[PDB]
Amino acid sequence: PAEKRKPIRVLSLFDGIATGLLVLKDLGIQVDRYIASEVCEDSITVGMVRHQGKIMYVGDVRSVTQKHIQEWGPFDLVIGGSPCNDLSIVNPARKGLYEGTGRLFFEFYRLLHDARPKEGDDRPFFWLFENVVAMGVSDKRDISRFLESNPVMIDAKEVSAAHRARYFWGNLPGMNRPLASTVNDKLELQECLEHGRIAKFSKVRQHFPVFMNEKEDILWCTEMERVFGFPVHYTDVSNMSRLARQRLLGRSWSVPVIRHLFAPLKEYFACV
Amino acid sequence: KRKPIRVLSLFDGIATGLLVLKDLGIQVDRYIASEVCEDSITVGMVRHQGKIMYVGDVRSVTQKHIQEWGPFDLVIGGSPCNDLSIVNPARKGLYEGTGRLFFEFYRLLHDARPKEGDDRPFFWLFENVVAMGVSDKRDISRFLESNPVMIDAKEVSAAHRARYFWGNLPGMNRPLASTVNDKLELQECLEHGRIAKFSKVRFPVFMNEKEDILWCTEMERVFGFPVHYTDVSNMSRLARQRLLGRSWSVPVIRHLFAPLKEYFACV
Amino acid sequence: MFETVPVWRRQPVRVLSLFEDIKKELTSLGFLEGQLKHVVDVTDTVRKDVEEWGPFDLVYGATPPLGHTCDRPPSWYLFQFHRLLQYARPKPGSPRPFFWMFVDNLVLNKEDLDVASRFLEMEPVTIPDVHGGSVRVWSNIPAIRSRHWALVSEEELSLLAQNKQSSTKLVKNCFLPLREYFKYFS
Amino acid sequence: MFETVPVWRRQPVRVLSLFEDIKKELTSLGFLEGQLKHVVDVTDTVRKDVEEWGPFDLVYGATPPLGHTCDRPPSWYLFQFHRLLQYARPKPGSPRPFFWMFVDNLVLNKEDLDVASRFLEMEPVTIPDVHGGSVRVWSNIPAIRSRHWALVSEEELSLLAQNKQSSTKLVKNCFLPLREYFKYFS
Ligand SMILES: Nc1ncnc2c1ncn2[C@@H]1O[C@H](CSCC[C@H](N)C(=O)O)[C@@H](O)[C@H]1O
Ligand SMILES: Nc1ncnc2c1ncn2[C@@H]1O[C@H](CSCC[C@H](N)C(=O)O)[C@@H](O)[C@H]1O
Repeated sequence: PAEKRKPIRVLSLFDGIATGLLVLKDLGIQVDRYIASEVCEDSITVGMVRHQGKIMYVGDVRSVTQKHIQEWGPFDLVIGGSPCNDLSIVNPARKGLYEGTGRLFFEFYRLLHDARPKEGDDRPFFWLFENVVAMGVSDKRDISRFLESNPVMIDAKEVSAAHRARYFWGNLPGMNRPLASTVNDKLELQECLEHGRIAKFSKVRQHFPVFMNEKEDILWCTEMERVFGFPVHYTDVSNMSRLARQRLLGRSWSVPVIRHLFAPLKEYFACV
Repeated sequence: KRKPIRVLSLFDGIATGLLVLKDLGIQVDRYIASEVCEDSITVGMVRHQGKIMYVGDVRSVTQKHIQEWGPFDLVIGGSPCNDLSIVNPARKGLYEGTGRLFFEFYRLLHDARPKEGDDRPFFWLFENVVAMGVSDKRDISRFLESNPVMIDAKEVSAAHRARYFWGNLPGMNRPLASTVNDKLELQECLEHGRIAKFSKVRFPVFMNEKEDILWCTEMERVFGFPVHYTDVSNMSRLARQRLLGRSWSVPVIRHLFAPLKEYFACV
Repeated sequence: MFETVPVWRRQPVRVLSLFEDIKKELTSLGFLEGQLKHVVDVTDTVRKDVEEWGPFDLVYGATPPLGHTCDRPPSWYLFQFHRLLQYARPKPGSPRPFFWMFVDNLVLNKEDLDVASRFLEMEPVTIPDVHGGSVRVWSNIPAIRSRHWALVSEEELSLLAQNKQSSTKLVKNCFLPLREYFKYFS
Repeated sequence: MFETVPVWRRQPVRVLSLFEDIKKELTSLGFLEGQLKHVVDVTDTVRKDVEEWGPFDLVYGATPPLGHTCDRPPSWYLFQFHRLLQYARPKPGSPRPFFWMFVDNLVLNKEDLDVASRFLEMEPVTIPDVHGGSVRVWSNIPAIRSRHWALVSEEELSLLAQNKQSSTKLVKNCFLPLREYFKYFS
């Protein structure tokens, strides 16, 4: 007899550039399976190449069914970050939580429900869902009422050279505990630029963010990867445009924060 | 005890010269490069963190500059090939257009090579497209006072780059050799999840049910450069492509420089 | 597939109606004689609420009548419905028969329809009403799909609704198969 | 600065002329009496050739006269001139006086001129010829720059050549300063 710690089986919805898996591997947690629902070919490719296939790419969220869930084996971790667009107080055209991409949220909800252990099964089950802090009070509420919980605002400002305040709903252990800097964690925007360039601000959020050898310029992509905490040249795949690439990193997860968030998983699953 | 190498790179491009110089573990006292393209210029700057003293347009460099730029041990260069390429019909030959640029290399070579009497070791190298007019190949040979040494990177890399090489570097003729690490197969250059059609590049890759064009990441890898070596400006793909496009095959260049370890400071 | 129940062991049915009550039309079938709990705005209704409201055998909810009687994007009803519907389910060891039904009064786009269907796990079953001078349904109540009329067109149906903006009996007989599971009164 | 040499120590001058010879005009000054080697096409002329052709004290070369007498892009003369010019240079321990001169018969563009000057390390010295009814030079022959006429314009000079396509005495006097370094005859 012996109840050994086993590898983690995860389900990432709106996976993006697989920050989830990236960080999971970072913490040294063995991953049995990483099933991602992504529809953007660009991000899909990134994940495909950076994690050498390991990611089983399902398709559009709303093409995943309860039948698929239990068939896709039981899941230990469910993470996701539905598109912020129609929830952003800044985007006037926003169609709120019920229309546009706003709806996509319930897709996460629906699937969360189809995966969480049914009453009786005490199996360990963790889940996490992110979204922009700057959203309508009603939406924040409804989301809270759907996921049956309140979020946890947390800004990557405290652990990275950028200002990313995002809401976090979930049952991961110690989500409220204060964050911590690491010996390795570029917090100064200067500590992100490449050689020969000087930073104006201490943290990005106020136009072109850096000056260079007598010229005023925009942030480079290597640097932006470095600003969210991605390895350098991490998004150097495909022949996508600077604009594309940007859009990638642009709307991703601050690696430092998911490390912070995931960190306490190390004690519940097999380790590499 | 031998000393550090002092180099003068003309039409430096993306610092392939210095890259390989470092690869062979050769101490570099100074690396002065003449480059006009901003994209390439930045690449060198970032990649070698400033070490490269960037002069400007080659023909803005003068005899006064040369001996003032300290004496040089190595002079390397590869003047634009466009106006020499038999393929380009609009080509204006060796005497017009960019063709002319060659003489600039000649002029400077002359201004740097040790004067009769000085026995100091001096090495120089100059490259260019094999596919050029017989008269130009001649003239060039007659100006640099020597004959080229054709050598194709096909023998040491997943690509077909037949180029002429004029120079005094030791053992430029000896056959090349593959290394434990030297992607010769176009497939061994592609990124995970993509399949290669040919064995060597001259819609190259086969990707998950899709016919598509080589990736800059794999292309660097095709050319013998380190992955991500050209991921620097917010430089477009075409630009980034263009950079590599016109460079030297690192393997082919490690080869030629290799013997140079035996004369300077072994970093 | 719900295993039928003998007559001497069928108790009164507990119904939870959302967005509209059937307290009347459900009595008309002899299902009532309260056993039915009605709720309008579920906004703040939490899980414990739906539980302390006593167990339920039938969960009903339907979109507002064509006219915009209330302000709240269509989907809302569906999503919210699915929410409480889940809070209302039984335990794993299925005690007795449990049924639910969501009805749409031609108010959901063809977009909102794919959501609704994909969310309730089944295509709806449209039942019309003709007269010459004068609704979609989702549910697991037996033989509700063999009563589908693959006749009425969408184009026409769209015309029906568009004309109602510029100016019961249906489902009442869907509850009959429930007579075979719960107590009939008088 | 070439140090002037006393008369009884001035042997006949050895002249290397390229693209055109001055065997005649150079004699008219009493520099000749051969000591001058002429070559037209230097395409295949190697270094050894320029050496075994006996030492030279004067290297002369000039563009072909206005008309395209020969086919070969202008620059060619300059580049090729610079080539042999170097093969003819003396040794480090400068034995005697060494002079060279490259003349352009208004055939080099303003681009080809930047090259020419930048290649021969000095601006040219334009010397005209007026008559009413009817050349640029590079060289190190003393006081050749104090004889410059910063008058004649470029636009005019351009018109001079453009009109010659649709249809000696100059430099002859530049050799005089050489009389102070080499033997004079009759
Ligand atoms: N219907 C749909 N199904 C699955 N993914 C979708 C979708 N519509 C949009 N998306 C995906 O929504 C993602 C939102 S961005 C979320 C990024 C993520 N947290 C990260 O760290 O990378 C995008 O990557 C987009 O491709
Ligand atoms: N007038 C000029 N002065 C300096 N560089 C010039 C020039 N005209 C063209 N070039 C430069 O010529 C380079 C020739 S490509 C040579 C490639 C280089 N040896 C490598 O290994 O990458 C180009 O990058 C171009 O910018």
